[PDB]
Amino acid sequence: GSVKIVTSQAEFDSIISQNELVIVDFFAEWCGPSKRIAPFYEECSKTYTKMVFIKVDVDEVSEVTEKENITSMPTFKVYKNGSSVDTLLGANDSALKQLIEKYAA
Amino acid sequence: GSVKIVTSQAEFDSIISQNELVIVDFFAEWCGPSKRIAPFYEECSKTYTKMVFIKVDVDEVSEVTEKENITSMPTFKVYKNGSSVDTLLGANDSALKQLIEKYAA
Amino acid sequence: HTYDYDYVVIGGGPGGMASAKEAAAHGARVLLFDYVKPSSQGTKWGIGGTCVNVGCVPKKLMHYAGHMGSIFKLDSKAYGWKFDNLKHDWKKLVTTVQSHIRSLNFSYMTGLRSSKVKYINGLAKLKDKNTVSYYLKGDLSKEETVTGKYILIATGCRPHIPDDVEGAKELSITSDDIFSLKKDPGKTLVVGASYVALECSGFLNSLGYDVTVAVRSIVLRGFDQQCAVKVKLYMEEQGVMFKNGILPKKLTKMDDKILVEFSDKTSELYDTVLYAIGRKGDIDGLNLESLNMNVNKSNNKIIADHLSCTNIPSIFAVGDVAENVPELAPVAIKAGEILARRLFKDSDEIMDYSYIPTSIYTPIEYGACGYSEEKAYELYGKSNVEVFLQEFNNLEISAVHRQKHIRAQKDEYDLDVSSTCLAKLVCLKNEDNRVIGFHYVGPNAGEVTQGMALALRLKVKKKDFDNCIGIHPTDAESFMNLFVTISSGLSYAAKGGSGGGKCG
Amino acid sequence: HTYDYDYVVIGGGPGGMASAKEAAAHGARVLLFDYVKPSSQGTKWGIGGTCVNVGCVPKKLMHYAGHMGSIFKLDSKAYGWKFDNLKHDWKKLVTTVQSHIRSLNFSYMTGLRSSKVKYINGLAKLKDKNTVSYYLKGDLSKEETVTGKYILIATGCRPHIPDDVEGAKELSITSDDIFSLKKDPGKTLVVGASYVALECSGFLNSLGYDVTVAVRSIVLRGFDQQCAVKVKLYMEEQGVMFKNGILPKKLTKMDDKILVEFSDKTSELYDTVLYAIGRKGDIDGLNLESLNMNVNKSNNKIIADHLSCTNIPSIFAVGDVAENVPELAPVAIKAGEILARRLFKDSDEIMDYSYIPTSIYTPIEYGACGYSEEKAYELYGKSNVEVFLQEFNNLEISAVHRQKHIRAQKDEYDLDVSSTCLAKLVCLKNEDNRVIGFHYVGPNAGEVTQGMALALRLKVKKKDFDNCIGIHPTDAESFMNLFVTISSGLSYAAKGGSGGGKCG
Ligand SMILES: Cc1cc2nc3c(=O)[nH]c(=O)nc-3n(C[C@H](O)[C@H](O)[C@H](O)COP(=O)(O)OP(=O)(O)OC[C@H]3O[C@@H](n4cnc5c(N)ncnc54)[C@H](O)[C@@H]3O)c2cc1C
Ligand SMILES: Cc1cc2nc3c(=O)[nH]c(=O)nc-3n(C[C@H](O)[C@H](O)[C@H](O)COP(=O)(O)OP(=O)(O)OC[C@H]3O[C@@H](n4cnc5c(N)ncnc54)[C@H](O)[C@@H]3O)c2cc1C
Repeated sequence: GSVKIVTSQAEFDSIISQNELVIVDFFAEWCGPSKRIAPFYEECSKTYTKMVFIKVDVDEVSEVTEKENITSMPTFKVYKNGSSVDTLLGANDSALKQLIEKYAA
Repeated sequence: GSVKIVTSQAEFDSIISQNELVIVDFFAEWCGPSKRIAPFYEECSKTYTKMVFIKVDVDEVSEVTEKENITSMPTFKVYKNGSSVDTLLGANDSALKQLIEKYAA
Repeated sequence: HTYDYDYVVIGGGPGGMASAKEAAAHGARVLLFDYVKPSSQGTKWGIGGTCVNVGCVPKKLMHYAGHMGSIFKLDSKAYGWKFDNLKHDWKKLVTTVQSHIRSLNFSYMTGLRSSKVKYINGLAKLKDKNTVSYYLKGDLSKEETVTGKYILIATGCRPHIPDDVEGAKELSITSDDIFSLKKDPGKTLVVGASYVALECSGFLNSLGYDVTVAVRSIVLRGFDQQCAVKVKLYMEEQGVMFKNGILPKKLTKMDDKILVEFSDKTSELYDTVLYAIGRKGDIDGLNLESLNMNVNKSNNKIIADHLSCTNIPSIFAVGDVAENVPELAPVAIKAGEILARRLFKDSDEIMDYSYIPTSIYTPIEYGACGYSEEKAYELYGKSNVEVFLQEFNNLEISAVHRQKHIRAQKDEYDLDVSSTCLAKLVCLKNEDNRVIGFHYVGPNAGEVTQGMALALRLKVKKKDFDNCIGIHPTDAESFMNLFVTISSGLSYAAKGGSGGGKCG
Repeated sequence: HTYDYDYVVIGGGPGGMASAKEAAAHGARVLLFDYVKPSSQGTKWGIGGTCVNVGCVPKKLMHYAGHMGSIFKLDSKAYGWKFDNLKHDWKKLVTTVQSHIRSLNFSYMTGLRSSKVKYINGLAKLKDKNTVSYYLKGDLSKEETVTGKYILIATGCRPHIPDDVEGAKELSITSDDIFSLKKDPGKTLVVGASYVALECSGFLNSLGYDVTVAVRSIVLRGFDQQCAVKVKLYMEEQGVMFKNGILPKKLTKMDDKILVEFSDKTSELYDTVLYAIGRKGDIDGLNLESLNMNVNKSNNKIIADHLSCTNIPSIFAVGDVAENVPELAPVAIKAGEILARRLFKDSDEIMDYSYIPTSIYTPIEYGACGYSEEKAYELYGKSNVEVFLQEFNNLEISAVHRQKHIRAQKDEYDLDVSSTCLAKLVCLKNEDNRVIGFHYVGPNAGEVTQGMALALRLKVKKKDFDNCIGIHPTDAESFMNLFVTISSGLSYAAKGGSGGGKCG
């Protein structure tokens, strides 16, 4: 559908568990590369509707990051019923597209 | 009268020996401060006619400098019948004027 | 006995973080607290302590900003560069500096997590010789408690604004505020003459602001004074004004400006007053009274011995908050790390505070290591120490023929700037000229001094400097052919250049 | 026997001048000759030799020019500086550089005079094992002669343009020409990959010119190659193009341009071709044949021993013209001085050519001292040396997030530049990790390396680096916490930064 900003660990947990197929984009406002790929990720939220697209600010929602083990940005993790199944790092659009079709083409 | 450029040791020697009262301005083309005071010295060649005003390029006329013991620029030396009697160093116009009236006011 | 953690540490700055991470890597269960109580003007920031947020890191960044500007204004035309309408945007600088600080905040946090250190953003004090009370996110509603086998206090310092100056605490900013300021600093009065005062005056001036520095007595108190004057003179010749012996006595809020009444009864209007006279140990809200821990009350610093022990056998202090320890990040790191190894690795290494290199980032830099000339005399006897030294001009700057800023111009002929650099070695005659003091004023002093501090540590003698081949053309090589001594009486002034209104 | 002088020296460069002035200060009657035979393109200059006129001094000056430009274009906007219409004027740079060279010419001359050395601007050769023939001001009309107890040959080197390349000697310039060139260099091909090639490519590029480098094989032969690649990569990511393995085979004059046919049969048009493949000893017009003095004919260098003695017992050689001696000014000075003392002060000090520090001034600098990694392996055995190292980003540059020049962009996502710095120590395991190699790539390498070269000279061990406190924030302090080794296999890549298109 589109991309929303999550602002709590419960909300992140609830949305993924109940929604089945979920991709999530861990970003930082101060992060150049993360910003560099933000537009393109907004695009895929529209085209590939066979998945849920969301964002987490790693500074704001501290608890989430200190659990998914986020150590760099942007980090993309895809989920299945509630469990991470894949994870990508970087601002390479081609890589990201390659990733999303792998689970949502 | 005015200022002329000397280009030989013999010429420097001949001009000073025969002319009695002589001031000489040892300059360098690459020398900032020397350039800084060159105009003003041209001026005094006109006003104070009770003296001979001349210039020596210390790089061109090598032999002269290696004798008058020139080690910095601009260096002003005044002469009497052929013998140096005073010597000033620097691009301070006030100092130079002060010097010239001392021997030519 | 049993505790929740083997090591609880109070403070997330260089020392506290370093000690925590070492302790962890040797098996200790470790908990670390960090909380930033806002500044006089309400400024706050992330984890990492003074260094990352409001000290070394942003200070170096803006120094670069200023240095850059000096290059544009003083040197660029000479080297063939042409440009129009040079102006500096303060807002942009601040955002580039804060973006970076915020990235280091994140990385210091994920580093703690990797090393298995639990970090709690909470205000902390101690209830007991093995117990610490805390308050999540500053909120004093719920005090929670935790126990530890050993407690490390590493809360560091904050800037001090004096009590006896009306309107000071209320109207003036400090180093906690300068690097994030929302308004252009504008016409700025800096009060103090420590390395922090001089560094902020310097970049602010280079950035283009009218800058005034108030100094009771001497500048860079505590450092070699020949170098101090050299730095001072250089700043003066670039525009900064030094109100010598004249401190503010009163400050009055007055719209978007501040009026300052001075102890000579004069008065002047400024946009910003920046107090930078010193720093006191952040110790007050720690409840150390209720353990009878001895602290030096003038400093507000904890009295810790050569093992980082207080007088309470289970509590320790390192870094800025311990008395007599140099306020340098790498120093707090080494003591933090050595402590952790002593507590949890049965190590018997003790922290060495001698020959610690330092480097000040004024528009012309000063690095040093070891004794000043003055102190080596007192300690050893003037007739027993040799000082080899030499003033000289940096090659690249030399070829520009910079001119004094008007304010430093005695007469209309006083144009050429003074010599830019100084190299000075302080040596012990009776020990084959062992160098016990290194001093260098000039560009890139941090980079020059590091290797030389290492040499001093190896007990280098003057002859070793003379037998080392210099690197040409460089500022550092001046140390490797340094033969003019103080006692000899010969001139150590810059040889050549177009200074003194004559080249040669 | 009797002679006109105790010491006649041929050559007024660093070594010749230094030896003359020392010899004089010990009582010797000294005569020195210096004459500048014009270059391939007819360029000439004053006294002081290669270093002052067409080497270290003007090279450092233009490096400053270029470095400055890189700051304007890459960093200034990030730090808050705004300007319009940035352009560089080559003519003005050249005149600022030549003015300065001409001032050093004067000063070197008056220095000879102060030390009581007679200087004659004349072309010189030797007629005899104690006799030298000369020609005032180049003019071969009158050969005059003079005798000396000892002769020193210190004529140094000139750039070599190869014979087997048609139009090369006739159309291309060298380092003798670049610093005084009357036309803007424009689109420039540099041929060679020595430190001189890379340094000229570097500043020319930063100055704004389209620059291409033709490299048979590798860059900086002789130097540690990890660092060489690091330098090469940095230059590439700023614009300079490296024609790898492709040298010019023919050059043809073609109006105000030059066409170059390459060994891959391609061809391209350039404004300037700059040959910088190496330098040969300037020895041809010296008549050394008629004394049977042995010279290495490939180098064109005099074979002198560890005392600066040729095979003729009354003639000596130091500096660039003696085989196997590093072409660095301070080295020629030390050897010239030590020689003079041995000849005229009964000294018995012999010149030490080990652990000579060096520093290359490419747009990112490289300083070294001791063995490369590769060579320490060969000499000592790979299993017997530890290499501690660490890539990292300079603080000031880090905060800008520079981007790769297009030409180095693989895909449209390859934007962030590689890590800017490297610190590497090469150590002898079996000698308590004595450091026998120091390498640093990053800014201000000359300044960083000097002190470290001194430490290597004092036989510093790795533990000594670890026990020294670092100066923060600085590039040099990276050496004081360097724990990642090659053998351990752990990552030595830059920790953090926006490197690799991700903040981590
Ligand atoms: C303007 C300035 C410039 C400087 N420049 C340099 C430089 O160029 N080079 C250099 O080596 N040094 C520099 N320093 C010094 C350096 O910053 C400090 O020495 C270093 O940060 C000390 O770290 P620390 O561990 O001793 O304490 P700190 O850095 O002060 O860290 C302590 C932390 O404890 C926190 N704290 C206090 N009380 C509590 C509590 N009850 N609960 C939780 N947290 C608490 C603080 O918020 C702080 O984050 C500079 C300092 C200043 C002020
Ligand atoms: C582009 C370039 C960059 C360099 N950069 C650096 C650097 O950054 N750092 C560094 O330490 N070194 C650098 N060098 C090295 C340095 O230039 C030389 O090593 C240094 O000048 C050596 O001194 P020398 O006495 O051995 O020889 P020279 O300096 O070359 O002295 C030789 C003199 O002999 C003269 N001569 C020859 N024949 C006669 C004759 N028949 N009669 C009279 N005179 C004669 C020459 O004209 C010349 O003046 C650089 C060199 C080059 C080419």
